Amino acid sequence: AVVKCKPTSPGRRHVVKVVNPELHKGKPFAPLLEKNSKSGGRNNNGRITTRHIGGGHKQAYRIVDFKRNKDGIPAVVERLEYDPNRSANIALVLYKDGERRYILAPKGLKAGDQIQSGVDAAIKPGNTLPMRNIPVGSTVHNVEMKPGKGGQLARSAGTYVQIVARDGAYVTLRLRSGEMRKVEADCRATLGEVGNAEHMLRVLGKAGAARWRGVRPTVRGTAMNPVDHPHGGGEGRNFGKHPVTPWGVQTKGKKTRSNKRTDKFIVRRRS
Amino acid sequence: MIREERLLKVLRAPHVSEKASTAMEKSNTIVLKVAKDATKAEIKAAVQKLFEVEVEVVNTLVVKGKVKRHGQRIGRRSDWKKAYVTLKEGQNLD
Amino acid sequence: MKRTFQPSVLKRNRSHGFRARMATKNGRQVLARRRAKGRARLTVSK
RNA sequence: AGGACCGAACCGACUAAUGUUGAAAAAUUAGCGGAUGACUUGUGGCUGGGGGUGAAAGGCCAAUCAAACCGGGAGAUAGCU
RNA sequence: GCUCGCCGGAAGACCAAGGGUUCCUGUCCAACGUUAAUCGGGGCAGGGUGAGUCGACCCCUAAGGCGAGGCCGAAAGGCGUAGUCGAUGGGAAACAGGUUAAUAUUCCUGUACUUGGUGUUACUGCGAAGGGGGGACGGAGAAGGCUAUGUUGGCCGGGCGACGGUUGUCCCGGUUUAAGCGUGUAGGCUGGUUUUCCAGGCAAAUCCGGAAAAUCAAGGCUGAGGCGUGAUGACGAGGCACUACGGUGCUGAAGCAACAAAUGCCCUGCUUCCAGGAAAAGCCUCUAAGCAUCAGGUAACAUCAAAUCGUACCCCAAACCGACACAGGUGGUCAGGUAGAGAAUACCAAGGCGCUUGAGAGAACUCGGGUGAAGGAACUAGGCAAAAUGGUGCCGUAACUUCGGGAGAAGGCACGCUGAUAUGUAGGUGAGGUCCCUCGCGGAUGGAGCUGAAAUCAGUCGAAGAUACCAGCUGGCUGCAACUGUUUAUUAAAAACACAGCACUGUGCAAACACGAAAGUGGACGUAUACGGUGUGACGCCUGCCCGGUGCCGGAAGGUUAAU
Repeated sequence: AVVKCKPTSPGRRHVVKVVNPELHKGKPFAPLLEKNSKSGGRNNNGRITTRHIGGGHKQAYRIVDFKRNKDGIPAVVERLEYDPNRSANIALVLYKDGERRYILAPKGLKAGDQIQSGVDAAIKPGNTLPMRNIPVGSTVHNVEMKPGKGGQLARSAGTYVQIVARDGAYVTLRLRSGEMRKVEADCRATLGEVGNAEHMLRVLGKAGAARWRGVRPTVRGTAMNPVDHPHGGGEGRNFGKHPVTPWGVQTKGKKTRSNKRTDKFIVRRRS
Repeated sequence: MIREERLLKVLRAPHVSEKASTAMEKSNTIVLKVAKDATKAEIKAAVQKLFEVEVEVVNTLVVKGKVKRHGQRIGRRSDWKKAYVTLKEGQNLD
Repeated sequence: MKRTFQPSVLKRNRSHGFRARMATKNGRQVLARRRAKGRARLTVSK
């Protein structure tokens, strides 16, 4: 549910919150928490390899089950939870044998629902089956790229893919980017879209909101000096050159994909 | 059991001072100068064997040497250990 | 005003100490140079 | 509830005066801005010079920065004084 | 020694960091102290740092470092697994009084507590490099119960006043007591107990997790404080005496109650929010190999052990960082009285200082201030700087607006003291006395005593009652930037940078990109509602024409074209 804050101060004047009354108002599950230390956008050499990262509220990693290998054992949803590590919310599910796990939350998932994985699971939102038994045309999420590796595609707040065709050992999926990609028919996938669809409708309102998520400010290239960026320099506002990255490669239109190993699976590029 | 010859090397000299005399006459505690690397057990054993007195407890502290000046040359005195040996009630020592 | 030298024995030893110099090749070369020169105090360590 | 209001510690330095061989190689007095936050601070660590870091001034990197400091090539070269 | 002044949320007291004998005593003034010097943080000599409980060492990990093997790299070397370090965080235990010239939670007296060995007795499934619990965690806000602490009354000891009055509703001082043990309270959390079964916790498990069934609403965990004990003790205002006038010795009364109240404690709680809030060990429990009446485990008692290093002194400074006995800089802890909303501000207590040249004189001129006739910005680049406004309650408040603001808009009234309402009110706190109870740190009634605003009426003094310090000047038009922030440490705080929002573009995961000759690492244990780059900068109305030039994207039939 989106709510618009009243303008009682600047920085709150334009805020629009996305409240979800179903989320657990407590502490997360202890046997599944683990450390997630920040990096500042710095690699093992200590150099900044990607700018505008640093600071932000401390976060702990929730071990989300992406592989989804507990086959044949039904599980009931204990509760929905907020996850700071990703845009989508997560759900704490309890399997019949007494093992609790974290899964991504689908669109229609509420407390008390029953989910199941495996080749013989029913076709309903939240169940996970290999996509050769899943009907063509259906929208699925948390889909694997190699059999048994775990979901890598369609994992954000409100994304999905459509299985548009199947030809022998491979199927063709229409990815969220508008690109058609082939993938093996033995990869698992979960039925239905993923839940927090209104996450894109929120507006942060103030600079501090972006600071809380570990996003440092972004300095425009034209505001710098010539030693710092190609765009720098000028007595006034001058930008007489074609837009390029800080390291000299063009940005406005130039393609940069150079992976010939996986070109054979891209049926048609995005639009 | 600490060796006898080691006991014979732990104790260096009696410490003579107003505070030392006050302690000796009031709290039955003698102030001895001991080796810098001596432990409380070694000091207690050495006093009990060589002086034939009953020791209650030993308290030690390390004394830092002063930085003196011989004429124009700056020098430093050696660090030494100081032990407060508390003899048992009724005991007497020279 | 806060001056450039804010002392700390822990930082001092961890930055210019004997073990810090002997950990790497270049520090040992510094030590070798100072030994050749005949320095009384080799490192910052007391 | 709030990068909300008035206002101390704390952080900063807008205006004027003094001081400019100063009490001080940038501070003092009277005012001033923030003062639950993009705040401030203690301890320890990481990023090294054509390199780092920068809410971006070519700013800062030990009173030194349009390329630090120390040693070496090195008594560089100097149609100049 | 007697007066005077200054700080008193510090200019007082205790630490960490840093310094390393600067601490205390005797002695000296050549050199150091911006002057003299008998004095000193100066010279010389002697003395002074006492720990099972404070801190370090030790057991455990974060960021990060090193890194057996290993991968990569002309060599040097880079990254990294098992490991092993690294506090600034987790882990066992001590308080009160007295004493030194200098140490004291360390010495002495009185009263405790903790962890390990051994040794006798009683009891019996013990055992991890493994599993689970716990340690274990965010920001803000609101009460309620307390305490440190303070005020007043009572009690005890002393006093009857250098000058009018002072046997009383008077004055001064004291009225203090801890750790531990027992009780488990205000209050917080959770339904307990037994039996059966199970694809989970890499194997097992009686433990954790999940299903049923039966039984009982009352069991368990956490918890400040109070009370009893510790304590017939210590301390205690003062007296009695010596003295090197420094201090030492002996004795010792009252030692209660009410009220106010923290930023400290219950509280690692409760409510609520999104930005969703370390790890591991100690500790409790479970079993696998193994150990089979052995080893081991837990309960009592006795005995032994708790080593080593630091402990003086400065620590918002004359001892640290600034070349100085330097108007500078430095983190944590304690927080008294009156007025005040207050840790602001003024004056004081405990405590500590008067800032290491003074003495005169009272010229110009310089610095920091006070006042000013008549005029009120005529000064000046500019009301720069001074001057002025300043608190609380109440009446009242415009354009414009994104309906929140503007707004404390502007402008104005009341304010001291005394009496009556009420010899102290409304409110707060709450004793005796009565009743009930599953009986205790219990509950209803009950109002003694204590504390205590605010308002109305009448009266009274001054020119002036927010009387001092403290403490918005206000309004109108307009350019720029939405705003709070950030910036040229040391001449520029702004219209510059950043910002949420908008748009374009790249990127399908062994992603683009970046640091790396490479391995790899960040991005990210993220997946197009994501991440990076570029331009623009909230919001309202919009973003129109041009692909000729230079880029970029798509196409490959033709011309031209390298190595081979």
